[PDB]
Amino acid sequence: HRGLRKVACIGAWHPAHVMWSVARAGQRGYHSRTSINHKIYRVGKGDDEANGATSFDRTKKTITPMGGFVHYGEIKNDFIMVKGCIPGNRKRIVTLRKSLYTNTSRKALEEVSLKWIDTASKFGKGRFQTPAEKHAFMGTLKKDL
Amino acid sequence: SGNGAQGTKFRISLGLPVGAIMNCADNSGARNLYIIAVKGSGSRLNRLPAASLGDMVMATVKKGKPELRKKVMPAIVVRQAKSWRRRDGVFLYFEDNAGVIANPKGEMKGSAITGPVGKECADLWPRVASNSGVVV
Amino acid sequence: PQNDYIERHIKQHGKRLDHEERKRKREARESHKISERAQKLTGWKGKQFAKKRYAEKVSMRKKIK
Amino acid sequence: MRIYQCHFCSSPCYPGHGIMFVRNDAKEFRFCRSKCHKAFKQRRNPRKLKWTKAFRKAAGKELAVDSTLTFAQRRNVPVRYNRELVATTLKAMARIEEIR
Amino acid sequence: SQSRINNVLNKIHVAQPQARDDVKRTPFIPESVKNLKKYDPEDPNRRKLARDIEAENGGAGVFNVNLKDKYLLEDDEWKNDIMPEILDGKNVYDFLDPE
Amino acid sequence: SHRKYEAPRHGHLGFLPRKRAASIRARVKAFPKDDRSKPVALTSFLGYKAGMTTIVRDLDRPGSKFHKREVVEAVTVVDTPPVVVVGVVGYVETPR
Amino acid sequence: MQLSWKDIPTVAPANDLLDIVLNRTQRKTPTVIRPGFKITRIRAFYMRKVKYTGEGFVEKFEDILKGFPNINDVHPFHRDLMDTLYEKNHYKISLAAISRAKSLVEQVARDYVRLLKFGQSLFQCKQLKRAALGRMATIVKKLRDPLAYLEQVRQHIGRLPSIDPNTRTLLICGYPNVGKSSFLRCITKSDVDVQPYAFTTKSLYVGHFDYKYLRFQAIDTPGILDRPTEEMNNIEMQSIYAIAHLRSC
Amino acid sequence: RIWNELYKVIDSSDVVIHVLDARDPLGTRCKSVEEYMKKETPHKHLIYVLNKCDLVPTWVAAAWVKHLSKERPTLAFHASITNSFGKGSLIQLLRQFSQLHTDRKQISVGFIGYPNTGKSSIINTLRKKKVCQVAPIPGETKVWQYITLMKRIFLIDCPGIVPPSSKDSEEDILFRGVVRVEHVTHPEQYIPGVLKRCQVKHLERTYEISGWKDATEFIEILARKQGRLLKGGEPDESGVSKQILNDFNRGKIPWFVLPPEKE
Amino acid sequence: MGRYSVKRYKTKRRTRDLDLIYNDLSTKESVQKLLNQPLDETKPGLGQHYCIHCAKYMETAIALKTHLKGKVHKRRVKELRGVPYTQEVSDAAAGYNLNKFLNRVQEITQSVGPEKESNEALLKEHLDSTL
Amino acid sequence: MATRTQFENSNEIGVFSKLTNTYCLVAVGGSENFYSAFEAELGDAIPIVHTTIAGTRIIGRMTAGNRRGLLVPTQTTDQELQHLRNSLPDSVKIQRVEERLSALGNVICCNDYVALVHPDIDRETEELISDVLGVEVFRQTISGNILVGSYCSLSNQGGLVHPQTSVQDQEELSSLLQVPLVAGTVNRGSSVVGAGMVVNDYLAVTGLDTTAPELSVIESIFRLQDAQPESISGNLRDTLIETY
RNA sequence: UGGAUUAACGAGAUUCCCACUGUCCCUAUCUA
Ligand SMILES: Nc1nc2c(ncn2[C@@H]2O[C@H](COP(=O)(O)OP(=O)(O)OP(=O)(O)O)[C@@H](O)[C@H]2O)c(=O)[nH]1
Ligand SMILES: Nc1nc2c(ncn2[C@@H]2O[C@H](COP(=O)(O)OP(=O)(O)OP(=O)(O)O)[C@@H](O)[C@H]2O)c(=O)[nH]1
Ligand SMILES: [Mg+2]
Ligand SMILES: [Mg+2]
Ligand SMILES: [Zn+2]
Ligand SMILES: [Zn+2]
Repeated sequence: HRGLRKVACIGAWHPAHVMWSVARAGQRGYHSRTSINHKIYRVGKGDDEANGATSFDRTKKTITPMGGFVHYGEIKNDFIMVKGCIPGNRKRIVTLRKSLYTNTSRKALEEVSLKWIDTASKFGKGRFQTPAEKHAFMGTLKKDL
Repeated sequence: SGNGAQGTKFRISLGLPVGAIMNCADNSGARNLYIIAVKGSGSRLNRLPAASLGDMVMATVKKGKPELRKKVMPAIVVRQAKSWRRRDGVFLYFEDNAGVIANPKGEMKGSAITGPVGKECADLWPRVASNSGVVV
Repeated sequence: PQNDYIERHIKQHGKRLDHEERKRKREARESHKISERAQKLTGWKGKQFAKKRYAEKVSMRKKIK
Repeated sequence: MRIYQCHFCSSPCYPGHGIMFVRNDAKEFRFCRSKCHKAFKQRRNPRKLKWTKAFRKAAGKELAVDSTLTFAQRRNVPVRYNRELVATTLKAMARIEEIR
Repeated sequence: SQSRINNVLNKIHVAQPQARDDVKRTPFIPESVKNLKKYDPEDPNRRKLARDIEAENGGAGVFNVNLKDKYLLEDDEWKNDIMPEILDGKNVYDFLDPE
Repeated sequence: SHRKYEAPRHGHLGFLPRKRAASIRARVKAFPKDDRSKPVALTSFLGYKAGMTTIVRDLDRPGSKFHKREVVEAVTVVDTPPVVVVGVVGYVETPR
Repeated sequence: MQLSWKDIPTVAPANDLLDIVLNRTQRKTPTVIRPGFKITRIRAFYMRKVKYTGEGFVEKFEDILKGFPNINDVHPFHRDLMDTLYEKNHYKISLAAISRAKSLVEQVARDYVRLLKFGQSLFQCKQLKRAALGRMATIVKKLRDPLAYLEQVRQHIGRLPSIDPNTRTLLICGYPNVGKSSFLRCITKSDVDVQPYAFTTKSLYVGHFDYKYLRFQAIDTPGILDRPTEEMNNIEMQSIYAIAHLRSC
Repeated sequence: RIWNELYKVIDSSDVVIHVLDARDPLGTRCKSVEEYMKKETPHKHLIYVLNKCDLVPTWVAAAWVKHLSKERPTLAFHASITNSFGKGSLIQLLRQFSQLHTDRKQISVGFIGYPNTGKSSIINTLRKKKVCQVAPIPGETKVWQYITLMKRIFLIDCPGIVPPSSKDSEEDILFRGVVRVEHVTHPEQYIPGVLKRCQVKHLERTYEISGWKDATEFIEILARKQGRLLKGGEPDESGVSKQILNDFNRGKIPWFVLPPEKE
Repeated sequence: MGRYSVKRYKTKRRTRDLDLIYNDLSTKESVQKLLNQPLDETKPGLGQHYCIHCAKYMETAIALKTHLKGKVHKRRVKELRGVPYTQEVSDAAAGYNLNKFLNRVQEITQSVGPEKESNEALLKEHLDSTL
Repeated sequence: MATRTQFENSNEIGVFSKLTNTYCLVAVGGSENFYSAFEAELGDAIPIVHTTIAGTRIIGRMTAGNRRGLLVPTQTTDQELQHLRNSLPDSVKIQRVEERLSALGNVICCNDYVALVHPDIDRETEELISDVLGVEVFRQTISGNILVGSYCSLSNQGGLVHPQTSVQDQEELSSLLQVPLVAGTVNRGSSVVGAGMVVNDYLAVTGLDTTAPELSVIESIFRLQDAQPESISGNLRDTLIETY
């Protein structure tokens, strides 16, 4: 009766009030968070060709995935590669502050040495990292002859 | 956890809640199993305890050797049939859920396990890595 | 350890180098710690303490008589 | 770091893409994506689906038995990491791609 | 007991069979172990014994061991190099082979 | 009457009120404190969040299960062109 | 159990047992009831008090019963050992006293609760509560001597060693001051007295030693004087029962 | 809840009738209640009625009484609403017992025993109408009740009791009908028990059954003959086991056990 | 995604991956072994009367007698016709281990397939002789 | 030279180590205590290799090899294949296998002259083992127990089988092997014998709680300590029949 | 001791097994 996606007993007899901790409905999202201790994997130069290449991949490719990021253009300037997620959606301005103390966790002292940077398409289930690869795999098409 | 599980076990998906009926994998004679509690579970209001691959549960033979019933024995899952994520990224999964019977320290009841066995489970328990023939 | 092992130990090695000046001072200070526990120790630990000390003083008066 | 060919799509599947199913016969079927995973599940024929290399390479489309296509055997004798050998390999691999 | 003697006859009676052919079989002892002098826990002139390395570097859960640095190539200089492992596609190792 | 079965509270009360932020540029509220003998150095930097991709890195994490093994995991890409200085501002400490 | 029982909790003396169990029923039960509540609620309050106190005593006792090594019908060597040690008679009769007391307090609770379900006022039920609890209290206050005995038997038998009756043994015996313990200390890793006086030990001391990769236990005994088997000691009858039951060199 | 009504009828009864069943008196006595009765109220004398006698031939119908009458009345009597042999030994014994208390103005007497032994049936045969329900279901009557007959001998019955011992049985607990066979999830794991209890002749004569061994083969035989097959083709083992145990209880399979014989 | 495909081809409702089937059909001893199959009691027909091309236990002699003469079993008979799509098909259709592909298809086209077809013939004759 | 030790805190040395007369493979878990105990007596004579098979620590029961060469399972990656390759010298013909069953260490117990094999090994492998390992193969089963790898240790001196090996089957196996056999038992009564110890022509490493009786019997059959050549197995008959 | 123990049918009352499932673990998404 009268709703199921709610809370049944929002209060005891006494008090005759709803307490500030009963968790009612209202605006979700658009808050202002602060995650800490995100590791910086790669500081990508902006003039450089072959960013998305490592000491293993050694195939010349830039970090923009095929057809650019989604709802965002392509990468051209200097960038930061952070392990994990980060609050806020794409296109949004983020601030990066530095650590407020001296972290004593070996995850703060270790050296990262990447092996391969996925650059497939994010717009649909892509499978080739470069358009050169796509072409080599599919072979010629009706149009190019 | 459980005793005899060598090393720490990371988290993989939880495919077998309590009430599941998996298979018996070894040649101990048990034909299938029933899960009645999973050892090392958490504690959360309403959360059904659930078992993963490599976990040690408390099973009962629902049908099997006529001379094995009415008791509850420690079992160890070796297949899962719920896509868990290997670390070198690939979500793999198996064909059915199956486990083997072991005495609480971790030692096999039977003698040889038939069918592929999870690499994670075999790594965790060193007495499956000895009585198994097909490690995934 | 088979039998009276701590006693064999005490006779062979001894006690802490200061187990005597700690016991002595503990004793001399118990006289102070009795009144502290009587002016603190609210709420039924104070009742148990008072009844116990009454028992003790009664027994000592019995004994000296 | 061992790029695999989808068992159905024959595409490449890079580390972190697709699903793998392990049969009780211990054969690991890798899949490029869910399209091919679900078609496998429904038991269709990758040699009768028109869009897949199994059908093409042996249905009259792009050639198969080629002198370029004999350098990609799975090596099971791993010798020695010679640096000049790696150098010649790196040249020859791009040479092969262009010729084929 | 007269049911345990026969039971332990298994481990008692162990066969020295007849070699069942003309071929020979010998223990292969390497020359490399002969000159090898046994190890001492006390004497200061004991081997370096990489436990000493991980202890003095060091830490039983912190020593980042060099899993390279002991393997046998032509020149050591490129023992601390990298295998490419991939190219524009088609993982390198599958094309790698002599000639 | 008391509660029969116990369960932790639903939600976190440190993050309240759950209301829209005051701006899109969320503000920094605390800065790495100081040291007047280090060389001058910025403590913050603002950029733009652009997508998220995947990575495989070899792990040198001694005493871990994935020591000397590869590991795949996600990364975010933030798009940070050079930032350019246009002003300075000085703050004095008052008993307020 | 067997082989150096050290798993027996602790026998708090009767005043301490009273304290422990009564304070516990005071702390781990609600203690505010008002004359105004429903007579059902009052009856329930005091019922719970009585039943809980009963359970607490009963577990305190059931622990001792299930703990002690049960002198008779264990193994003749140990049976006669705790005979010569802790007086078989007193042992059995004390533990029996404890079992009787356990039954008594179960009965006290199970009568007074059947009563309380007929109380008609806070005062009637409060009087029943005090009555049942006071009866349990005297029942336990009787147990002064058994518990004072059991504390020392526990702190003794815990220390008491563990010689398997059947593994390869080696008994060492003779007169005081001869060299029993000299031989033991000189043959196997132990700590047994060597000082130049008669009864340099007073109980059975053990020491293992290996031979043909196998385990052999050696047992030094205090010894025997002349003592024409009429007058002896708990010192001597230990060696007696040892040389009797244990079958080795 | 049950032992309450039990002592209610023990106390409101002027005498007690401890109904046994003919097929297993030594297992459905398990007294530990007569010890209490004799000592707390000695003036009630614990008549015995060995009900369902016909399932025990006249031979054992004599053997099982001959060595128990040396304790109590022990009138073995199979009950039936038209042909109840054994009633003409007790309908007048209890009545003379009623006359004995001629300064009571009445008498009230009560039935005790295991469930599914026949107490409601005995009321109904001594009254001649179903004033209480008869039911093969073990726990049919769940509350005591007074019943008027002869306007002097009031009758009462109580639900069945089981002296709570954690010993000596689970299988014979299931073999006495005290728990319904729809409340056990393992019904085929006791068919070996029935096949070790009862012998093979009447097993063969009942259904009849295929020539067989091996209670598991016995159950598959039962089911393939009865058409109790599920979705291909493994048949309804739970269902056939439940039927075999309903047979066992209701007495559609002969069974008994033998005491020291005729001396 | 809707209900038919999922509540039919679920991981609890699998068939037996006809590469295994074709393997089991190639070799005569496997044919005879899976054809005799000492009596078990769970499988619906109880062992006998079982189609080796499909993987199903027909209940009775008459049931299999009709099953063989149908469009389902004929569909699978034609499904099992050529090279059964090993993983090497999918890995050589991308220019990899093409030599292993060629050796395998050569064996099937020259050495194994003849015996396979001969054995399905003999098995048909045996099914008749029994039926 | 019967040098008991312990992987991190496990007695199953055979599932975390692989030992032979020319090299050793040890897992890379945790710390250099296990490997240091190995290098204590193995020293610098034979190459040791910190390694990993298919990204696990259980290597002794996934690989299988003798001094002629090594044989690694399918799911080993090419990177660690290359690591092993560089680590060992040229003689050890490392080679992958394509197989139905990965745990080769449990289905082939082998030494430098002959290798018993689980019954359902394939023919390609049945001849591939001859190709590289340099032996002759016989499909067998150690007293019913399939998986001959973890239920019969072996060296060039003698073999140790799990205690339930019947006498006649033991005679058949000893005829197959032309070398002695003893129905052994390790680690306070662990039937799995090959998976609780690793042994070769100059050494055997077994668990810690492997008691002195069992240590002594295997020492007598493997002729490690100087010198116990298989007659001391009959010398110590004054103990092994009393202990049972 | 001259009035007594049952197929079929059932929106009759209760208990159970198989199939099956978002009832639940533990929720998620779409349409009007
Ligand atoms: N010089 C010498 N003295 C010995 C020898 N054996 C025994 N003794 C003497 O015996 C003494 C040993 O005393 P214990 O071993 O304690 O004899 P005990 O007093 O009967 O020992 P307990 O029965 O355990 O109380 C030594 O101090 C020696 O004086 C021996 O071989 N050489
Ligand atoms: N063959 C035979 N069956 C009887 C006899 N007496 C009773 N029965 C049957 O057994 C069942 C026993 O149920 P009840 O009549 O209620 O007797 P009960 O043992 O007291 O059972 P409850 O009253 O439910 O506790 C009855 O339904 C009858 O169907 C008898 O004397 N012979
Ligand atoms: Mg002395
Ligand atoms: Mg009844
Ligand atoms: Zn497609
Ligand atoms: Zn068919």
